[PDB]
Amino acid sequence: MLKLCGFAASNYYNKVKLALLEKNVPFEEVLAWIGETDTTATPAGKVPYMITESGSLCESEVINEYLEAAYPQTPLLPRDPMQAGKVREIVTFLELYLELTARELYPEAFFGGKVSDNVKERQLKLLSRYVPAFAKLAKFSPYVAGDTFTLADCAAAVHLPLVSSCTKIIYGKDLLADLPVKEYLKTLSERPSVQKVNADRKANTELMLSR
Amino acid sequence: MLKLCGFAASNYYNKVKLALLEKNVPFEEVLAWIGETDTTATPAGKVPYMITESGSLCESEVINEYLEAAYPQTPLLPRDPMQAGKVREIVTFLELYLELTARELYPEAFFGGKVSDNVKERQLKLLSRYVPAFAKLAKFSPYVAGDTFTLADCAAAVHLPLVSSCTKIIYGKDLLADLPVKEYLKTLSERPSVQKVNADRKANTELMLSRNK
Repeated sequence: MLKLCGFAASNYYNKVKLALLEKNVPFEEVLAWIGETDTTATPAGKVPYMITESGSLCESEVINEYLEAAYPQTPLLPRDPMQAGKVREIVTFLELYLELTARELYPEAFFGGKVSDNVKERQLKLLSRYVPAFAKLAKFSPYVAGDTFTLADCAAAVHLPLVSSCTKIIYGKDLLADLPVKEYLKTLSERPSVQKVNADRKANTELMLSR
Repeated sequence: MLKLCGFAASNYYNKVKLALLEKNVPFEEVLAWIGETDTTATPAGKVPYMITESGSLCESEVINEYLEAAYPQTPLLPRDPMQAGKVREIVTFLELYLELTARELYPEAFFGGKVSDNVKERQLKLLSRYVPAFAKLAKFSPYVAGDTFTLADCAAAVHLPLVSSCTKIIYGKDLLADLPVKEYLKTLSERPSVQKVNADRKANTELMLSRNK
């Protein structure tokens, strides 16, 4: 049985969890806090990581690509190369330009730290460019990349709420406000995978901050 | 035939170019400078981007995945999912943790700007953790992910030299010094693809820097 390692307070962990659940791949969840990870499976100590009989993988999108390839029964990518491209493009744009941009701010927004005004100013200029660019790509019809649920949704379902929260705190504005995110999440809310992931997330987040 | 858009001074452009060359896929290069891109194709103005009859794609790894699916004749990924995964893991680690980390220094290293001491310190602490982590994934036997040329080499071939140059300029030491990068580039040096890419890279860098923009 494949082991998904990390913690449900992690959005990238939840991205993989969503894929696993949607595809009906059996898996075991392993609680591995930062600093308590398997450095042979995850050499830079990042979560999530996956351990199987055949090996380990330590980057969430790499994992999800592996799942697509290893478990073809319920595909989460379109068959057509271009269409699959458009899904991947939405994921990448999302993670590289929205999530990672916002992530520079998380120490302050979420973990009681401080980030400089210079950093804040930098990230805002990026987000101001990147959000409208992402809106150009996203479909929300009703799913992020179109009329079906894909790997892009696995990513959007977990990243969008965090980018929103983060920006509201730092900038006093939800920089995703002009996107149909509330309606998107409502669409997702109905899904059992999403319900489990969100319930687990809240539980782990409480646990993590109790510590 | 597909258009590869951007400019050859770009490492991410060249990553795609190498894949195209290696796979014998025909393409046309379209010059598109930063600030002058086709934003219907590339909404955040990033290069490289690809335009085909069927549509457009604007991220390099997204493009290279597309080429593998659309042009399967000369594969740059193994068939085994786990093996294909190790290759992707190398690309991802390298880009997210080595390239993007060093990229924060490029303004000063390459473009005559200044980055703050705080930024230099930050990035150095990151690279000092991430380089040895990368070294654990990398095989260099003789290729980056193993004994065959893969998509990971298209990435490593372009990103590793830039990370070394950057760090030497900024820190007065090659932070990749403990990896066999010299030997790796020599391995790659013989490849016609790499030779064309490097030639064009240099020509375009000079042109780029000549511009009043």
